[PDB]
Amino acid sequence: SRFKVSKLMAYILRHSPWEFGLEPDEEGFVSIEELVNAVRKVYPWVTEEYIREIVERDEKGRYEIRGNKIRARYGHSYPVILRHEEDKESKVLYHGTVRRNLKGIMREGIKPMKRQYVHLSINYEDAYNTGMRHGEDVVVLIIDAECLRNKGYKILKAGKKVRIVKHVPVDCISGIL
Ligand SMILES: [Cl-]
Ligand SMILES: [Cl-]
Repeated sequence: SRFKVSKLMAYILRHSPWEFGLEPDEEGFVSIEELVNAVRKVYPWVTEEYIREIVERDEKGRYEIRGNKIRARYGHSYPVILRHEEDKESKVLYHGTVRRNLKGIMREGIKPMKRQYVHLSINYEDAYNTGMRHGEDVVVLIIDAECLRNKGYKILKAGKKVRIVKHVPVDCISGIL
């Protein structure tokens, strides 16, 4: 199914490409042809056309293809530089987290998890679902995006609904829930 195959591509492209004989470039890209061969190690009926279709109809925009290269657009557990086009338009963004993080955040702003990017959402609902990954007691931080831009931070369009930024100073957090 597209769900199973996409789950496997997400794992390969974000977390364990070398286990499959793939070597991503600095931007997280691998050969889509080698990705097909890798995926076929698990799902032998997968075609390059199928993976291109998964990318095209992925509801979150998780993936990006350029010529023969394919990457996950965000969520990597290894070093990548992501030169996504800038979100210049959003005025308020959202960050899902858990209540016990508030103390730390109120001290030092939102810092990345070594990832070098903080994940924000354009929608409260998706920020909430994202925060639910780290526990049940979820709070959603309202983020002033103009405040971020004024301080010099560039907000990038990582996915259809995901936005990434280097850091969120306390000053730019305007509300909770
Ligand atoms: Cl393997
Ligand atoms: Cl990321």
